[PDB]
Amino acid sequence: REKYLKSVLRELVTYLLFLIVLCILTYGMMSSNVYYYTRMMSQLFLDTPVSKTEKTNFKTLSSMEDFWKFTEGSLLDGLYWKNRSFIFYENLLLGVPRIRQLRVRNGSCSIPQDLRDEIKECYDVYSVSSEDRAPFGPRNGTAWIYTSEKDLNGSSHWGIIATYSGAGYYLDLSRTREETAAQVASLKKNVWLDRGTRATFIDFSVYNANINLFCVVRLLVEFPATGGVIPSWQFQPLKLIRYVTTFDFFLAACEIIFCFFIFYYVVEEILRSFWNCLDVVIVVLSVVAIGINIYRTSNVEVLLQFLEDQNTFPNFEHLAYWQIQFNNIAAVTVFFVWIKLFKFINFNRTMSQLSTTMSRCAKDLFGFAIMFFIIFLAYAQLAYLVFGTQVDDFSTFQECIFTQFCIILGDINFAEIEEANRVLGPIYFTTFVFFMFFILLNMFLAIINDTYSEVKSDLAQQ
Amino acid sequence: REKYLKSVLRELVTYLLFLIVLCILTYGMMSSNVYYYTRMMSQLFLDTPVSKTEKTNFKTLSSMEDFWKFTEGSLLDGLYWKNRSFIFYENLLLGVPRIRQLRVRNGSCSIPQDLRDEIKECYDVYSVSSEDRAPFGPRNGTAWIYTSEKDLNGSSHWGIIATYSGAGYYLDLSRTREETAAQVASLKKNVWLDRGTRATFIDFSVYNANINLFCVVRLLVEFPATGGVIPSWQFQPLKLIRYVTTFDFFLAACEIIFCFFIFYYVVEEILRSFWNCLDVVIVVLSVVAIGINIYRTSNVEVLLQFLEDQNTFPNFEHLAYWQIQFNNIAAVTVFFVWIKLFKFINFNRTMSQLSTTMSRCAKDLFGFAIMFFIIFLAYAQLAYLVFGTQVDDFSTFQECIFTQFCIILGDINFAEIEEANRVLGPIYFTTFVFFMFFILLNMFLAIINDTYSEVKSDLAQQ
Amino acid sequence: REKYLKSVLRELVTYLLFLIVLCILTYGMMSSNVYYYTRMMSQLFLDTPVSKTEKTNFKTLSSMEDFWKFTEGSLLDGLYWKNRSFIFYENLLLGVPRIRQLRVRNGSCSIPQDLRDEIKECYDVYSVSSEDRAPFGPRNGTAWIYTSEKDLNGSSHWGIIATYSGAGYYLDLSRTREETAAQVASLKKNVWLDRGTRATFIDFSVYNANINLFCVVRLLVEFPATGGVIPSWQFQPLKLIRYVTTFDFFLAACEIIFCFFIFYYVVEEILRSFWNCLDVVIVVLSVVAIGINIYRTSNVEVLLQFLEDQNTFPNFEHLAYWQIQFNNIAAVTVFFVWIKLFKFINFNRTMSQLSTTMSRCAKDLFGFAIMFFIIFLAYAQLAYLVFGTQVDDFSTFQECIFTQFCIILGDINFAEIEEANRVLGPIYFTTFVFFMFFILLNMFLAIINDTYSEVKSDLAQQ
Amino acid sequence: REKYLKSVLRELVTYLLFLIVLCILTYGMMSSNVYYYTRMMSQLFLDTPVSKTEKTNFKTLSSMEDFWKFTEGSLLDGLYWKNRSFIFYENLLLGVPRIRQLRVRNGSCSIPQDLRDEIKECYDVYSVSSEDRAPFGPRNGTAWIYTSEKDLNGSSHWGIIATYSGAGYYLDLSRTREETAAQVASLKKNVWLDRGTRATFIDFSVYNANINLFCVVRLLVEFPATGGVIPSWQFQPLKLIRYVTTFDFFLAACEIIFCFFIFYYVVEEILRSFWNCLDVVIVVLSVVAIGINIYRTSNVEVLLQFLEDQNTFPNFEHLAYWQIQFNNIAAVTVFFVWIKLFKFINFNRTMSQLSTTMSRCAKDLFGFAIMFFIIFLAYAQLAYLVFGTQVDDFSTFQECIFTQFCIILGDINFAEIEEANRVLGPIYFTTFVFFMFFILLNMFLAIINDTYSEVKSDLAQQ
Repeated sequence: REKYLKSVLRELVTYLLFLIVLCILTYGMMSSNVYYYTRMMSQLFLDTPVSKTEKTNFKTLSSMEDFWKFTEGSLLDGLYWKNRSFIFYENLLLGVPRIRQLRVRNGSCSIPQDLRDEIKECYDVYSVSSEDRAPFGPRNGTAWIYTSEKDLNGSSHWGIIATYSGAGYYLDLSRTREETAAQVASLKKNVWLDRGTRATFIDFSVYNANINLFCVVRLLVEFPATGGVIPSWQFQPLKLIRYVTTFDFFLAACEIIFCFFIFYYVVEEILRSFWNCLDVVIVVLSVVAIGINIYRTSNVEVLLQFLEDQNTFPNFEHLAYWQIQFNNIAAVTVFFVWIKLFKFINFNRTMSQLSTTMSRCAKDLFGFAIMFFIIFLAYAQLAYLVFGTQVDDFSTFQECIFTQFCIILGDINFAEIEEANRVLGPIYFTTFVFFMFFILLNMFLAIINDTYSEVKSDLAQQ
Repeated sequence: REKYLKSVLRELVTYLLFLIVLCILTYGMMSSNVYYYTRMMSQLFLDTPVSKTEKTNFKTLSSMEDFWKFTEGSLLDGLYWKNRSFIFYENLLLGVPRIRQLRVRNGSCSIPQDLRDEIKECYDVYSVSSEDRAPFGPRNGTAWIYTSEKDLNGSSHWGIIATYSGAGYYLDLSRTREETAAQVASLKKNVWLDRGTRATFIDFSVYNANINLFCVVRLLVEFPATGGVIPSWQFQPLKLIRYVTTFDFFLAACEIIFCFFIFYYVVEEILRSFWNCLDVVIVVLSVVAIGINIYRTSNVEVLLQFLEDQNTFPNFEHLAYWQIQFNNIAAVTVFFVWIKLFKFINFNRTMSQLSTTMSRCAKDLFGFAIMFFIIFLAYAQLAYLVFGTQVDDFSTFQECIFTQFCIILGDINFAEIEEANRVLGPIYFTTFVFFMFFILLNMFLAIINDTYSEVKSDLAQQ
Repeated sequence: REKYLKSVLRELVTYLLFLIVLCILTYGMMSSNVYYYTRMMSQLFLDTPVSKTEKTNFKTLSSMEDFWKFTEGSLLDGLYWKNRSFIFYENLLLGVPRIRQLRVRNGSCSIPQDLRDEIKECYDVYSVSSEDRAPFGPRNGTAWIYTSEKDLNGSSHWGIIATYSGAGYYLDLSRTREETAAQVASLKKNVWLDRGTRATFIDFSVYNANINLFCVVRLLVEFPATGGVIPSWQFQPLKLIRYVTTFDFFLAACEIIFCFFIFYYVVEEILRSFWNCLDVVIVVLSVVAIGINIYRTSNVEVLLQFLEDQNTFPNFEHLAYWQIQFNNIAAVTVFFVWIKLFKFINFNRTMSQLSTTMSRCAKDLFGFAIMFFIIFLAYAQLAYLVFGTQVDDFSTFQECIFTQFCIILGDINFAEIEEANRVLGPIYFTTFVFFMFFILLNMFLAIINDTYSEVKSDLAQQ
Repeated sequence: REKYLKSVLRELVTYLLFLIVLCILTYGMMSSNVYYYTRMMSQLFLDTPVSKTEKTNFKTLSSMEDFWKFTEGSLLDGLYWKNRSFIFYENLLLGVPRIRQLRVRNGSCSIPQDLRDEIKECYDVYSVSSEDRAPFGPRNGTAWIYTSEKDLNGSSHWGIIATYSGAGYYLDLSRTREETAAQVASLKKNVWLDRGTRATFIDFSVYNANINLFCVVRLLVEFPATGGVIPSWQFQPLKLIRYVTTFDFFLAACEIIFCFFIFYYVVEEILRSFWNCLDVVIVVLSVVAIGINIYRTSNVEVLLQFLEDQNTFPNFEHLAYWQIQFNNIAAVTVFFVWIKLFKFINFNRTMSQLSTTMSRCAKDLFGFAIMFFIIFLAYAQLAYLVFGTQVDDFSTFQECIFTQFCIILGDINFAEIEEANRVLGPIYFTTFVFFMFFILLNMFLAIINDTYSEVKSDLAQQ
């Protein structure tokens, strides 16, 4: 026994140090202030009424007339504070917003032969083949002439109804309110939005001097082929200026120290079994995170490029995307670095009995999870075919899955289930609740419960 | 052993092909766009304020004055966009809406003898015997003279307080707003709604050229015998024009291939046990679906009849109804086609132990399901007699059943339970929660748990 | 065996007939229309804004100024429809509403000695000893002179802050709006509400000729000793005129047939064990219900007393109360009549195993229910002392009990728990959820589970 | 056996008396009236709209302009009822409110070297080192000159973004509305709030003569370094004048009697065992509560000091703080006094089998609670790093813990989880629900279930 404990103790001390270094690094990413940074930003643009005479938020656009009322009203009064603007007196506006639109060709769809005398034209769903590249209206520059994703230094974006290319027709919005109002009013009078539009984007970014963060804003308004409007938004905080405080220089030392542990674990793996799989997972995700972290040092040259002329649009689109992907993988590595503690938790005959239960159980939990999810996904596809054209909570097959988890827990919206289909709605709900929650979910309890008393009946004797 | 595994494997390959054909066919019915088609429609007619000076939605009518304010206001501005109208610039209005009312005779009920000097008349709940067929008001046309369900090409409808005949008094609404306003104002000035009205219906339909769907609208406003008003609505998508894209012509090949599989399974069943019951259920439901699918081709001639003169009401009532019944049965066939996968899932000693648990358990789960539902329905009938005259969530014996499932899951409205009856409300809630959720629901759990360890203790030894 | 089955079958046939007669009698009490009767009533008086320039409902009074705005505004426009009034064109107003107030004496409490130079008077909480009986203001009749509970034909009422006597100062409101406005404005100008008030009541009643029901309305507005206002309401349906239709005359035969069954069971019991306890409970509650039914036939003469002069308040207060008590007891008899079906449900070796589980288990479930409820009520008293001065959901020891059931199920209001006390709120919630829901609630399940496998291990061998 | 029972009976009889005396004491401090005292107070200041024109509550400030609109508007109309003021006609305003602010130095933070030509200054997060002590503006007394926490008789306060010193810049608000409006307007015109503000406090107190309580009010408005505003409030009832009624004089005897029990139990425990641990807990907390109660008798001289000249701010801040801490420890001692009943509950072979289950189980429940909370806290840190900058329900690591308990119970806000991160949101929610609720939580079930059948299999034989 002792010679195994003597190597395990050195691994445990090494691992507690590795855990502590990553926890210090990742607590160093944020302060409670940063939620209020984005909350105060989003309430100014989203939750201010579109006009002083109107009930609608930007969260509640329904037409091109609402979108013009927003972009002439609530947007401009959010951006331009009385040259410079600070969107609150603490937070500097970085120069110049941008508007971009994406558009579809007239006649890009098959009108049925019976209707062609009555309906002259149609415009498809947005796609790279239906996308429109011809110049239109008065043709006075980039608002009315197409430019590609590569010409515009842009990237493809995931909307609600479609993914969208980084390309389009675009305008840069001036330093001040009176200039920008004349620009947006010129687009409106020239009918810059019409039948062919399928999205618009409004982008800008802001710097907080007091806690040293950049917040990058995207507003995306989609214009479905069914008619109507769908608004959406992003407000992303970034720490582009890496180090300024003594605490940043301490994090910079931990950031170097983390690479020594990752190198040590890469060598130990160079020198089949769940802990070895989890070691590879932790190491690979850490190497990916370090690769993104290193790549971000050259992406930060976009800030150096911007600071030569603050009449340019600050293209922090890629920086925000890779900060999000870094934060995503940092959060996931922290999670797996906690799960590995279960290698060491086996202190005594209680902890080893609990951990032996989970590993001996997982064979049957996996078998029953497939068996459960066939029935759950059959219910998801039943729900999608019955309610998916009526109920927001079921509008996509993805939402059918998430809503069926909400219903099993107790977050239920039964009034809209029944109003969508008075015959199948109650039958679906009643049978889903009965077969999932009163019957099938209790199989997990049976599997776990019998495995635990099995394991305890062995460890009482081994 | 080998020959049985090989014949089962040929059935499994045949079944995976059948499954994939039906999954392709039913994914072919819809796109995420279609929810936004009905959402953008319903928000225009339902959620727009009834008048610019008022707070009420069509969802919140409460009087004949609200209904006239709606039909002179929010309705007309939803229908007529500035001859033709597109209900959004993408969706064509098919010619002509229709208004229909159903009505009850004066003196169709027994006034108590003690009150006949004070109350001169009464008007019953709507029924086929209380229904009024006499001409009234100025008698100028079909708005003031009765016509039968068969004269009107209609069908009987399920409302909230009653089912309703397709018959009645009716008017067709003209091509444009100024014509329709003069028609509706003429009905209002002649007092076309009075003591005897028990429902009105407003019907119309629309076509989306961009994704090739019709949408059929019913608004039903009921006028209960208690006084007051109850609004309700339907917005139904329809794919009447079967095939136009290469993907539709591919789906048409899958539609023929599905008939060959159903023929194969009909012959195999012609050439007592749950899989045989499920095999018959899948076959019969698929034969009914194919029958409705064929009958719908005869019904689609109603579109060809309409397109000769677009100054006429498009009677897609039956097409919408049979599309709903087709979607209803199709969704249910998909569900049972997924459940049949369990005929083949017995890959190994884990999967056979899980499937053997459910079949060996279901005997005792059915016994306890009766025993549970006696107590549950006793509580449902207690709740209906105590709260049914006070609380919306218990306003019918059907609502009581669904609300008691919501309460067991934790979707609860306890403040209105107590305000309805301060003595029995808390007693009902407390005892229901204690006896159902803390006690009786755990019997299912005990039955399953003991069955699983029984089955596992056998399959460890057999 | 056979000689036992032959008597049990005759008891079962007798019991199914008794069950059906009672179920017919209680289905005879209601139609789905009756929910809409009370809903349409309550929305007119409660949910209409207090004044056209105001945001408050009667559900949202907060001052005597709101109460005068309601009683001069929304009340009068709800009652008087343009002599007679129909509260909707279907429902007759029975003559005359009544206003009553209850009041407390000046100096009915002990002002501290340190404060008597600064505070000249105090007025206690309402009680029968603090209650005020002196005439005040101009003393022009019953509005300004006290009359007792017996003088006024009244009864004691259960409010929110206190129970109230049926006594007080009172006024009868006239047949028409212009008369009633002059009466209420005279009370307002004479300052009829002042610091001494502790409640007002506004009472009236209504008749629906179309489904033959009366509705009796109480509005109670309480005026707490803390300052402020608490509104509350009752709308109660009544079937005073019992028999008019062929279905009522059928129910009148069922009503007599039910008395024959109760006589038969009284004799059988005159000719220690749970079924015998349940048999006595059903018989006693049925005899109490028949007694209340017979007493209500004598009370119904109040309608005959009213119908001589409809310029008088219809005192249906007792009829509404005894109908509520009849509905309360009838619903409970129906519940126990369903539970007695378990005396016969033992058809087979599955049903007898399920019923033997509950009877053999209940010994230990009762022991653990006490043991659980000591901890639950300790948490209820902890919550009452910490949150009960801050959070509505804990504002009484009864609310604490009902809210803790809601939290165990999943209906949670955690934001207000934390805002009331940022230190103990999270500690209370976290420990309550952990010890009740993750730990103690699983003891009921463990007791049931082990009892079931015990009972099944015997019935496999006996 | 008998000689153990005869001494245990004397302990039980002594303990029931101790229990009853404490329960009488804690009921004696409170009534359901007190919830309506704080509710009627808070609705006047918080829920009244900020002006006659604006929609915002004090609960919904977002700028210095909202704060000035509140303090010139909704505050003053809540305080000064038409010399004296009663905040409802029952509740006297004690003299004089106070406004205090806390402030940070210009240049107290490191502006990055790249930006110093563009951004002239920054102001840090509030801390005792960044705090500003210099006199500013016109310097006309205590509003414009700093005073220490000790000079101001104050204490340090726990806000939302920070703890705050009791020090600062302050003004005492006059007896009447016209005076107080001129004071607040003078601060507004002199720009008393600016870039450097990090909190303001508005404090006052009130007396209810009718139920003999003081209520002490704090309003705290924070001004984060991100720009924007965060409002918060406290309304605390106090029984400072201890005894006046015969019921208070009865409680004064119980309050002395309680000390004889605490002395008896101090002696008995002075003359490893869990019941002795619980005895030490009950005794120490009771001695601490008695110490706080005795200290509060000396603190009540602050009322006697205030009553000499009411043109002064009543500093009931410490009295309110210690009354809250007394209520906290009183509620907790009541809770542990209920738990000690489990010493005596062992009446019979059912109760001793239930109590033997919980003590024999707790070894493994502690082991698994550590094992569960590693995974739960890993998910908490994952959620904090992903959603914490976007979602209010995750805006701190403490909020993440409480929200994850709400989600396990079925209080869910899934729409905002997905809108914050469309990739990781659904993955986090789905895996959290699956691994916590369908899997890991059910280990607690397995532990308890197997322990109960173990203990019962022993007590069937011992």
